[PDB]
Parts: sequence; structure tokens; C-alpha cells
Amino acid sequence: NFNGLTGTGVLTESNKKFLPFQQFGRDIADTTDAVRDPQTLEILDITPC
Amino acid sequence: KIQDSLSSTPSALGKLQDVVNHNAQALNTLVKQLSSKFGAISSVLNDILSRLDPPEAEVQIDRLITGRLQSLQTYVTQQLIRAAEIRASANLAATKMSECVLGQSKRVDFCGKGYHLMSFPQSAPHGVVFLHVTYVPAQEKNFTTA
Amino acid sequence: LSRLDPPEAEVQIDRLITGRLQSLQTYVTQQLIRAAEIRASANLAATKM
Amino acid sequence: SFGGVSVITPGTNTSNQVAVLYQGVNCTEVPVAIHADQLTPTWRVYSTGSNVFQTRAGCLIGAEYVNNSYECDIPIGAGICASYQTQSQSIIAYTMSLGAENSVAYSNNSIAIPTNFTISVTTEILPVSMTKTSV
Amino acid sequence: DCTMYICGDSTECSNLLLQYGSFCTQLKRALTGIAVEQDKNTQEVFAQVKQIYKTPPIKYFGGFNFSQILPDPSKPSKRSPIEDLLFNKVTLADAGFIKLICAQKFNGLTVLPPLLTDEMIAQYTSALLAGTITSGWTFGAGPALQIPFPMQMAYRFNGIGVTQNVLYENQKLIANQFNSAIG
Amino acid sequence: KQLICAQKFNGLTVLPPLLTDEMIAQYTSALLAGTIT
Amino acid sequence: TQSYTNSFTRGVYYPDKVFRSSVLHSTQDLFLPFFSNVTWFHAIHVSGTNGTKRFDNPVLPFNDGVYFASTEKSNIIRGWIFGTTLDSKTQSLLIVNNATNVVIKVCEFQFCNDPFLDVYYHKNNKSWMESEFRVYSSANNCTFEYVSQPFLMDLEGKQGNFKNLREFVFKNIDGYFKIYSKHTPINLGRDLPQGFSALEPLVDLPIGINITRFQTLLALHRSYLTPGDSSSGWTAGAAAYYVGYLQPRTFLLKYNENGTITDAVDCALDPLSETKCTLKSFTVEKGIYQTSNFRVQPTESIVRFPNITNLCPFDEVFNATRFASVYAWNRKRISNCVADYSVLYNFAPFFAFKCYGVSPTKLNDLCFTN
Ligand SMILES: *[C@@H]1O[C@H](CO)[C@@H](O[C@@H]2O[C@H](CO)[C@@H](O)[C@H](O)[C@H]2NC(C)=O)[C@H](O)[C@H]1NC(C)=O
Ligand SMILES: *[C@@H]1O[C@H](CO)[C@@H](O[C@@H]2O[C@H](CO)[C@@H](O)[C@H](O)[C@H]2NC(C)=O)[C@H](O)[C@H]1NC(C)=O
Ligand SMILES: *[C@@H]1O[C@H](CO)[C@@H](O[C@@H]2O[C@H](CO)[C@@H](O)[C@H](O)[C@H]2NC(C)=O)[C@H](O)[C@H]1NC(C)=O
Ligand SMILES: *[C@@H]1O[C@H](CO)[C@@H](O)[C@H](O)[C@H]1NC(C)=O
Ligand SMILES: *[C@@H]1O[C@H](CO)[C@@H](O)[C@H](O)[C@H]1NC(C)=O
Ligand SMILES: *[C@@H]1O[C@H](CO)[C@@H](O)[C@H](O)[C@H]1NC(C)=O
Ligand SMILES: *[C@@H]1O[C@H](CO)[C@@H](O)[C@H](O)[C@H]1NC(C)=O
Ligand SMILES: *[C@@H]1O[C@H](CO)[C@@H](O)[C@H](O)[C@H]1NC(C)=O
Ligand SMILES: *[C@@H]1O[C@H](CO)[C@@H](O)[C@H](O)[C@H]1NC(C)=O
Ligand SMILES: *[C@@H]1O[C@H](CO)[C@@H](O)[C@H](O)[C@H]1NC(C)=O
Ligand SMILES: *[C@@H]1O[C@H](CO)[C@@H](O)[C@H](O)[C@H]1NC(C)=O
Ligand SMILES: *[C@@H]1O[C@H](CO)[C@@H](O)[C@H](O)[C@H]1NC(C)=O
Repeated sequence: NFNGLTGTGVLTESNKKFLPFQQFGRDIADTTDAVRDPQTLEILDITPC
Repeated sequence: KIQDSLSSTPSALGKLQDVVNHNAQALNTLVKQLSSKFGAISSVLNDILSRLDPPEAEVQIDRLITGRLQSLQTYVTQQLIRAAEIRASANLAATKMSECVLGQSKRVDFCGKGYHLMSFPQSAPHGVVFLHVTYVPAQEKNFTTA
Repeated sequence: LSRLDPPEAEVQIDRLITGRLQSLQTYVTQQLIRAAEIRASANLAATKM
Repeated sequence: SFGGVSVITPGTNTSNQVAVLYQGVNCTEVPVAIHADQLTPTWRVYSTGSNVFQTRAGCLIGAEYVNNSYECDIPIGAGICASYQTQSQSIIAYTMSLGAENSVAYSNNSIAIPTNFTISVTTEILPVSMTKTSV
Repeated sequence: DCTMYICGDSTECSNLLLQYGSFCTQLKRALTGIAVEQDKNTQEVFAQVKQIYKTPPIKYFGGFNFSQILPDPSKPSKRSPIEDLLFNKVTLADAGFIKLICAQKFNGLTVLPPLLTDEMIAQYTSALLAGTITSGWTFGAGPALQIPFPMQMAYRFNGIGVTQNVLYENQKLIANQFNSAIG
Repeated sequence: KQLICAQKFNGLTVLPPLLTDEMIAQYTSALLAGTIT
Repeated sequence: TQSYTNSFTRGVYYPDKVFRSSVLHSTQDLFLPFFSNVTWFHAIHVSGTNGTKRFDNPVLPFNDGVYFASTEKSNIIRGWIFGTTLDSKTQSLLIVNNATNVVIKVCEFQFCNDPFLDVYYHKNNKSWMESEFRVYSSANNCTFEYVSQPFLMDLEGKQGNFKNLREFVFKNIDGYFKIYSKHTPINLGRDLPQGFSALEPLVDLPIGINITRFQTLLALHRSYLTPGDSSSGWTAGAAAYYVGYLQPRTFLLKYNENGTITDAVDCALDPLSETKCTLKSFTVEKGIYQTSNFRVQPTESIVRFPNITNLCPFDEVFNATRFASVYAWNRKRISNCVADYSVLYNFAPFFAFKCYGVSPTKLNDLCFTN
């Protein structure tokens, strides 16, 4: 129930290096793969079921 | 010289590579077709439900359903024709392996350029490779005949 | 365009694009089969030659 | 007025020159006398620049015609091709060559009989199956 | 052409059409593949000779008359009379050419011209005919090998279980029968 | 299997062939031995 | 001092706030076209004993966003002015900077004649110059303000040969103002160095209005590096003040594995480039490709209508004393007149006006028979 994502997955953590002011992670086929943390300012990692 | 010729020229196996390349491209296009609005408010279901009330939100998403069905139909429609042509090629290969390998062939220019002697098959990914051994006259000399 | 305002012109114009796409698809669909027939005939002709 | 536009280019790993083919258009008209703020494509720098040849399949701009006979690389149509080689390098558009000319000798009291052979091994590649899938 | 056929050069129609995704990148690829295949077919069928042969100027093959299939130099195009009849008996609608209903195709429908001109195909056929009447079937193995036509015909008879003396004893009759049959 | 191949989780899978390469190799070896001996 | 120079590969920014890596992505947005002229506008006003009239603040059109580039030390140029007429009867914008602040407002600013200059204009002996002010003459009717963190900050460079070129691109659309900026260092010897750089979003602001000019507020109180010449007609000089114009082009960016854009290609510059855009790859193999179609654009429009003088009597029908019964409705004919359908709203305060076959908005552009 995020701020405009409403995703569903097994999100654990992103180890990738992200640009400071970017939130949405994307792939070749344009699917969400990263979520900013509103509190800890940490990039999450969307992963399907 | 077969090994060296195959290792030098990389375009010899151009018939086998297209088989996987076309399928990969078709699957990629089918996946990419999802990110299309199809003449609707949005291309994502969650937002279109969360932004509108049921009575016209249900109407809006029917366009997505019909567009996705139309996109899915063409894939199998093309796959049927591709499978048919692959079956034709497989039947031709089976005939070649049953005629040239298991005997001698008298058909002109069927199992190789020239006169046919033998044939040895080899296995390749999603295909088969033959090695025809032929006979060719070399040195000419004319005469007078009656 | 010159007789209906855009709010309903978009609705009216969408009923022609779908029909024209459906009419255009059948042409290439049938040509893809005629091409296979012609290719089979060409292979037979090459073998006969 | 409208028509198809095609780009004839060698491999970008080799050179950086291109040629433009206007499909099925008599290029005595506007296509040879193009003007700014008049054509759909944003690029009009080529214009004519000489080296304009008329083909039965359209008009070719940017390739100089030479009358020779080579085995052509890039097909165009109506017995015309193009290739990127020498006449300093540029793009030429010659006429396709079917093969080397040869004349046979025939007589009613002569016959040719071979005296030696040669064993050769060729190859043949045929697909047998394609990758399965499910949805 | 999708854009011109579906939309009459209208910006709004193009903008709404762009929302359907790649429903015309595919339709601009199948036709190109078909055109490539049709260009390859005529090369696969006819282009079977490494070089181009020519019949000798003196034409006497033991009574066999081949004037109805060899090229005719009198005509502007080197085509045999049978080929002339076949060309006349078939009428094409538009071909490629250069530019009553063919002009009503302002709606993005065009026709590309074939790669091989009819003269090149005629030259291929002439080379094949010269090879098959001068050198017999030996030109399909390697280079052409000379042999007189009557002996080739006797050998073809020998290949079907008929003793080769039959032709030499009945050469004139067979030549006349062939001349009447081809005429 | 557990980038595009793992991305096709929308329902587009690829089934494996019934015959592994080590059996087609056995077929080819048997054919070669038969046609040589 | 006006001169023209070619911008090679500058004027590109992040299309959106979204991360993306190790792919090729296509965007359609207002960008700076590749290989376009950029003008150099220079200021010449120094020395106190001797000098000449400056007139060194030209007015720029600001045609739907501009690209700004300038090389200075810390604060030689400050602020940017928008508006449409820049007078007492019209609204004007006052986006200006400060030491550690930014001032942004729109108002009916009347007069901005000349910034406060001490006429000394000599920093070679005394470099004490501060608080010139004279931002505006007066404010009439306005309250909006944007006191916040300053947009531009100075960078420290030691040992020489570290100069930073400042790239500011402004987006004034849909009633909102968007600024994308980034500092490009290593401006050692090349005025417009070849390479590639990326800009980043800063802030948005709902301004609106119909801004149609640009004005510069370069601080001429203490100026330096001021060559002078009569160069004109696509020449070379030195201005340290670059301005560009944005066109609606389409580019195909190449995101790296770290998410930073490395290479960008124009899709409407070169047929080779257009082919690259069509194939969605940076390498194209030898062959022939069918890319697009060409059409001839129109020249002008012509309207041909029949000439009728008298007006249509819609008042006789709507403003009538008596109407007949429903079972004996009377049919009236209107012909041979010019009809205005935007006036029938005044005759009566009706609002049903349910109209079936034609939209009421565009009834004035169709010709009927009766
Ligand atoms: C038929 O061809 C073979 C191969 O070209 C000839 O054998 C060659 O003979 C020469 C000289 O005698 C040698 O230098 C080569 O090394 C031989 N080649 C091989 C592969 O051994 C053979 O002589 C020819 N036949 C006749 C009658 O000349
Ligand atoms: C081979 O056949 C052709 C035609 O079948 C012969 O040409 C004809 O000759 C007769 C008399 O010589 C003429 O009346 C015809 O008009 C000719 N027709 C054509 C099409 O040329 C030709 O003479 C025959 N060859 C030989 C050696 O007799
Ligand atoms: C028909 O009658 C109406 C109402 O009696 C008139 O309506 C006026 O229209 C003018 C047009 O600009 C307005 O300025 C007035 O405010 C309207 N008044 C009212 C009370 O509605 C209308 O003018 C009459 N038609 C004519 C031709 O005079
Ligand atoms: C054999 O052919 C050559 C060249 O084709 C020729 O010079 C020679 O005379 C021919 N032999 C005979 C016996 O005619
Ligand atoms: C092309 O146009 C020229 C000039 O109008 C004309 O002479 C010619 O017949 C036309 N057709 C061609 C060259 O096929
Ligand atoms: C053919 O080539 C010759 C020799 O280069 C040249 O003089 C002539 O102009 C050419 N003809 C054409 C039609 O290009
Ligand atoms: C071979 O043909 C020539 C050409 O007419 C002829 O003169 C000669 O007699 C023929 N040979 C024989 C053995 O008849
Ligand atoms: C599946 O489980 C086996 C057994 O532990 C393991 O060896 C293999 O790596 C697993 N496959 C994965 C993790 O893709
Ligand atoms: C840019 O400068 C060149 C140099 O002469 C000039 O021809 C051109 O008109 C200018 N403008 C554009 C848009 O290229
Ligand atoms: C600049 O900032 C200082 C400190 O915040 C402030 O006192 C001053 O008024 C500002 N200048 C303007 C013109 O607002
Ligand atoms: C503009 O400001 C003046 C006072 O400076 C005020 O009287 C006037 O009403 C304002 N304009 C509008 C449209 O309110
Ligand atoms: C991406 O970041 C890594 C980590 O420092 C670096 O090694 C690599 O060179 C970067 N890729 C570039 C700069 O293209």
C-alpha cells in the first residue's frame, strides 16, 4: 500500500548502486524492480512470486 | 578441411541460428506488448481500479482485455505457419537421411554436387549436418570418335 | 473532425481504427500462406530442373 | 506527393557514408529540387549534390554510376545493385553481372574423355525442430 | 504503409494510433520477408550455372531442328519464339515500371519491382540450353565435356533398355518425328 | 532456471525436449558404425 | 559583440525521475537539437576615467524554454528575468539569486532601467563590490514569493585550469516552471568541450502566464575579461554567455550499467542516425533498409464560401408572442442569410440544449442548405 506502487512480491533488499534521487527500478521490459524507503532512504528490490 | 572451413567462416550455420533468433524476437515482442495503453486511461490495472469507481472502471478495462487477446492470437497464428515449414524441412531431412546415408543415390544433384559415393550424418543443435562424399572428373583430353 | 468535438470525436474515431487494423491483418495473414504455397511450388520446380 | 525512402549503407564498422533511394518516383521533379521547410524529413542537407542517377526502380541520390560488371552485394532492383569500394573510397551503383562469358566448342567427330578424378567432401545443414513453448 | 492507409494524414489519428504499441512493426516485417523470399526463389531455380555459355555459330545437329528454342538475334530481346508466345499469352497488371485503378492507390499501397530483369532470366535459360545440347548431361558434374548429339541420343536410348543400334539404323526417322512433334 | 529469460514470468515458459543430446549422439554413433562396418 | 558557434553534443537532461540501467531507451520531449548554432553575447564596460555606453543586456525571445551556459568565477551573472511586456500594465517575473537565498515572484514591475553601477568598473586595483541591489523600481499588486535555497552555488578550484561551465535549461510548459542544472568541470582550454554530460532536476513551480521574452541581469558593477571587437556574421569571440533554443525532437539514450547516460543519438539529424533510431541499436550492418516516408508540406490555407449579406432571423422564432398547440406545430423556414449560433444563448436562460448529431461548439464552421 505504498505511495503509488501497490506491488506484490517477495521484496528483500537491493545491493545495487542507485543514483541519489531515483526511486523506480526498471528492467529491459519496463517492470518495477526497486522501491525507495520513506524512512531509511534505502532502495528496496521488487521480486515476483 | 571441413573443420577449418567451419571454424573460419561463421555464417555457414546461418540456417540454425535464425530458428532460435526468430522465436526469441517473437517472445520479446509478446512480452513488450503488455506496456501499451490500447486506447484506455492507463496500461496498469491497479491504478485504473484505484482511480475510478466500479461502474465505468469495469467499462474502461475491457479495452485492455480485447487488446491483449488480439495480441496473443497473432503469436500462435504465426507459430502454426513456422511449425508447418519446420515440418516440411524435417521431412526433407528424413528423406535425405533415409536415401543418401542408407545406400547409394542415382538422383542428379540430390546428395551432393557430382557423383555420389557415401554420406555421414552429424548432429547439430536443432538440426542435422550431412557430409557428402562425391566423385568428380579432373583432367580432360579430346579425341576423334566414330 | 469538423463536425464532432474531441471528447466524443475520440470515441467515434476509435471505431474506425480497430476495423481498419482488423481488415489489414487478414491481408498479410493470407499472403503468408500463399507465399508458402509458392515456395513449395518453387522447390518442386527446382528439383524438376 | 509521397513515396518510400530507403538508406543504402555499408557496415557502420567499416565506413560512415550512406545513399538515399526514393522508391518509384521520377526524380526530375521536387525530389531533385528539394527545398527547406517543405519536406517531411528534418534532414535536407543532402539536397542534390550532383551524382544523381535514374533507375527503373526509383531515383538514387548519393551514389555515382559506373558501368562495369561485378557480382553485386547490396541489391536495389531492376538489375541494379550497389557496393562500397574504390572508384578516396565512395559508393558506386553498377549493373549486376551474371557471370564470366564462355564459349563452348562443338564438333560431330570429337569427344572429350577424362583421365583423372578427384574426391571431394561437401556439407549440408538442415533444421529439424524448433523450441517448444506454452502460455 | 499503416500511417497513410489507416489515417488520412491526420495528427490526432496518428497520436491515437501510436497508443496500440507495435501492431505495425510486425506488419512492416512480414512483407519484407516475403519480398526477400520471392527474390531468392527465382535465383534458386534458375541460377545453377557458374558461367554463361554460348552456342556455336554453325548449327547442324544431325537433322534435329532447334530453331524454335534457341535465342532469336533478330528480335531486340534475345528470346526464342516459344518464349515470345508465352510472354504474349500472359498479361501483367502493373509490374514495377515507373510513375485506371492502379492510380487509385494513393492510400499507401505500392508494388516493388523484381530484382532480376527478364533478359537475365532469358540469358540463364540460353546458357542452360547451350550446355544441355552441346555437352550432354556431363556439364552438371563439372566442366562441359564435348560429345556429338546423335551419340548422346543413342546413349539416352541405351539408358532405357533399348540397344543403341536402333537410333543409328533409324536416325532420319527419329529426327523427322522430333521435328514434327516440336513444331 | 532458478535477464530476459527470467523476466518472462507472465506465463510464457519453455518446455525441455524429450531427447537429450547424449541420446542423439548415441543414434549418430550407431548409424556411423553401421554404415562403416 | 555577437557571434555564432556550433554546439556539438550539449543540451541533454534526464527524461524522468526513474532509474534505468544497461539498456537503450527512447523518449520524446523538448531537447536541444544536436549541431545547432549558439550565440555569444558579450559585455564591454570597464574603467572609470574612460568608458563607453554598455547596452550589454539584450532581450532574448525565450521561445518555449532555453539552454543557458556561462563560465565565470562565482557571481558575475545573477538572476533571470521573464515576462511578456515587462511594464506596469503587464506581469513580469523576477527569478533572482542571493548570497544564500533565491527570490522568485511575479508582479506588475514597472521600471528596470539600469542596475546600480558605481561607474568605477575597475577590479584590477580594488575588488570591493557588494550590494548593488536595484532589483526593481516598485511592486504594485503581488504577494507570491519563493524564498528558499539558492539554485546556483560556487565551486572551488585550485592550482588553476579548473573552470566549471554552468548548464541551466528551463522548461516553461503546462503552467509550471522546471529547471534542470548540472556543473561541468574541466573547462581548461575548450570553450565548448566535446563529450557528453547529463543534467538533473531541481524544483517545479506553478507560474503559468504567457512569458514571451528573456532578460539578463549580469552584474556590471565590477566586470573583467572583456575583449572588444566588431565581429559579426558567424564569427568567433569571447562572451562567457551562451543561450540556446529547444525544439521537440526525439532521442534514443543509452543507459549504462550504473544507470548514468553515456551516449545519446539524434533520430532526426542524419539518415544514418535515423536508421540507427529505427533499428534501436548503435551499430548497423551493411544492407538496405526501409525507414520512413516523405511528404510535401502545405503552403497556405484557402476558404471559399458563398457571399450572403443579410443576417438570419433567430429572434423572430425564439422571441415570439404566441406558440401554437403541440398537435398543430407550425414550421418556419430560414434561408439566404448568415447564421451566428453563439448568440442564441442570450435570448433565454435555457441549459438543456441536448444536441444530437453535431456538437454545439463548432456549429459556425458548417454550411447547410436549409
Ligand atoms: C591425378 O591427380 C593426382 C592428384 O593431383 C596426381 O597425383 C599427384 O602426382 C604428382 C606428381 O606425380 C605429385 O606431386 C602429387 O603429390 C600427387 N598428388 C597426390 C594427392 O598424391 C596423379 O598423378 C594424377 N594422375 C595422372 C595420371 O597424372
Ligand atoms: C527449322 O524449322 C524452322 C521453322 O520450324 C524452319 O524455318 C522455316 O522454313 C520454311 C522454309 O524453309 C519457311 O517457309 C518458314 O517461314 C520458316 N519459319 C521460320 C519461323 O523461320 C527452318 O528452315 C528449319 N531448319 C532447316 C534447316 O530447315
Ligand atoms: C429576445 O428577448 C430576450 C429577453 O427578453 C432579450 O435578451 C437580452 O439579450 C441581450 C443581448 O446581449 C442581453 O444583453 C440582455 O441582457 C438580455 N435580456 C434579457 C432580459 O434576457 C433579447 O435581446 C431579445 N432579442 C432581441 C433581438 O432583442
Ligand atoms: C582439342 O581441343 C583443343 C582446344 O579446345 C583443340 O585445339 C584441339 O584441336 C582439339 N583436338 C582435336 C583432335 O580436334
Ligand atoms: C520522367 O520525367 C521526365 C521529365 O518530365 C520525362 O521526360 C520522362 O519520360 C519521365 N519518365 C521516365 C524517365 O521514366
Ligand atoms: C560507360 O563507360 C565509359 C568509359 O568509362 C564512359 O565513357 C561512358 O560515359 C559510360 N556510359 C554511361 C552511360 O555511364
Ligand atoms: C559434320 O558437320 C559438318 C558441317 O556441315 C559437315 O560438313 C560434316 O560432313 C559433318 N561430319 C560428318 C562425318 O558428316
Ligand atoms: C535446486 O535444489 C538443488 C538441491 O539443493 C540445488 O543443488 C540447486 O542449485 C537448486 N536450484 C537452484 C537454486 O536454482
Ligand atoms: C546556423 O549557422 C549556419 C552557418 O551559416 C547558417 O547557415 C544557418 O542558417 C544557421 N541556423 C541553423 C538553424 O542552422
Ligand atoms: C539575502 O539573504 C540574507 C540572509 O538570509 C537576507 O538578509 C537578505 O534580505 C537576502 N536578500 C534579499 C534581496 O532578499
Ligand atoms: C494593481 O495594484 C493596484 C495598487 O498598486 C490596485 O489598485 C489594483 O487593483 C491592482 N490590480 C488588480 C487587477 O487588482
Ligand atoms: C560503473 O561503476 C563501477 C564501480 O566503480 C566502475 O568500475 C565502472 O567503471 C562504472 N562504469 C562506467 C563508468 O561506465
